Amino acid sequence: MARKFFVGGNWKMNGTIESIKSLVETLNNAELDDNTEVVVAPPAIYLPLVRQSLRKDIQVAAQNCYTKASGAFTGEISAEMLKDLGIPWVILGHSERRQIFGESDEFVAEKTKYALDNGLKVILCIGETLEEREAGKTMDVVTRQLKAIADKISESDWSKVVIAYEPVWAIGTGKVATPEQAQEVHAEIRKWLAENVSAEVAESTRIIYGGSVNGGNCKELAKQPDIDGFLVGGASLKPEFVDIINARQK
Amino acid sequence: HMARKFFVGGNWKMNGTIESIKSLVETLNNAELDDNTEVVVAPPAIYLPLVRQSLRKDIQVAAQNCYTKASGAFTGEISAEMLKDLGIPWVILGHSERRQIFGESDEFVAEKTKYALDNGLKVILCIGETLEEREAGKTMDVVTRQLKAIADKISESDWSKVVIAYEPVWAIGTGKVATPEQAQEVHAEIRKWLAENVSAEVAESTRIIYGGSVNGGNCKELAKQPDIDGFLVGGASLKPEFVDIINARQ
Repeated sequence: MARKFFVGGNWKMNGTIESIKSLVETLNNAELDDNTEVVVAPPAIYLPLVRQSLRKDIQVAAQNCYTKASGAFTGEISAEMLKDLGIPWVILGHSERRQIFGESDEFVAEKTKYALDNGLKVILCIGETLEEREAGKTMDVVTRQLKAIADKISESDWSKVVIAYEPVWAIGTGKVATPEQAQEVHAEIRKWLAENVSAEVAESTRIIYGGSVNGGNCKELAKQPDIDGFLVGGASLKPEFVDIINARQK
Repeated sequence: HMARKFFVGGNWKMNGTIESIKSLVETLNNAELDDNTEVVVAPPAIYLPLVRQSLRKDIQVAAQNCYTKASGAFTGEISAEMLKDLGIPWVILGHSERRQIFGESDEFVAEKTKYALDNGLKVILCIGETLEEREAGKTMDVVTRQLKAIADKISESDWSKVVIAYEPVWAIGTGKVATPEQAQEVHAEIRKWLAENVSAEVAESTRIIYGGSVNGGNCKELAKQPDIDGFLVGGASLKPEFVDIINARQ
């Protein structure tokens, strides 16, 4: 419904000045679908290098931020620092921070509200484990994760949010969700947004899919009506990222 | 202090913008600093390139944290190879805020420490007890257990690239600095532990620095104690008096 196709690339903990320059040069020479909104997320120490050298139509995302303006939080980055460097986006609630670093639903919610209130746009990650899906709890998990943010941010705040549904069993495993599998979750998420936030927020909020998206499976995924794009991990380090940006082309 | 070079680190924590950092750096670049003092400053990761390129080269730069692996799917983490790739020779590990807020275990800090040392970094390793552990007579048990976790993993020659920062948690940011006698008593216990558990040579040559409400008004009396080899400075490292602390022995 007029939702602009969105492809994010999460580089995670990967890259050197040399390999990043090469990845940036590949993107700077690429032929990109004019209708795709593209964001890439480098490790924090390379945000200046990428932001200074990357084509300006591709915006830069941080991979995390904290909940406060400044203070005694060794090793944390604040939203104000991102704004200071010209970084407009931040990924929050990624599965690796929820599991490895124990980030709670409320912690992600606090981060999301702080980011939005201070000038950033948010890629908000949600997703169930294999055990939660096997237990029949997929929707219970992803709606509880979303509900923590919905209770904290205004209806207007959602215009600056992209939702990333990334089932944990699909992340890095090579087990991509099937188009039907992804479609049925995004439809249920959008339905949840209609009853709990508003019908307009449901209609305009991009819900992107992440988890083993690559050049060979992205075209079929992109045809599903409630899938508005991708959050791409392993493939965002490779030239194939360009084909995923161009997944709505024939 | 047994030919141990005096060492002053500034941990900027989650503070700074390009503008405030330029001013901070200009104050240091113009300052008269004791040549007998080793000086290290730790900006947030997003400003490591800005600081590393504009700061006088007799002051070294540190990251405030790093992860345990060379690369991989660890959204929001920085590796030791990225620090080496950026020319950042130090890293602070085990800081209380990471232990308490972010839940870093003794073993996790130890894994980071060994990985960082193995890949060419030098480590400021933070240890220290809370108010409540001290109220139960556990100061020595706590700080030696935090230390033993690193000792169990690193070799004797690795200690030449380690500085120990004793920062009692009740003194961090609270304005309740350790008295010279309180701090000296713990530092002597730490050096004793090193002599009994590693080697006499490691005990004699390892800098044990003190952190916790150090400022220009209390650094000189603290620096007179025989087993205090310098300071890890928090809030005052953002201020001109950081120079006074660098010159605490002159």
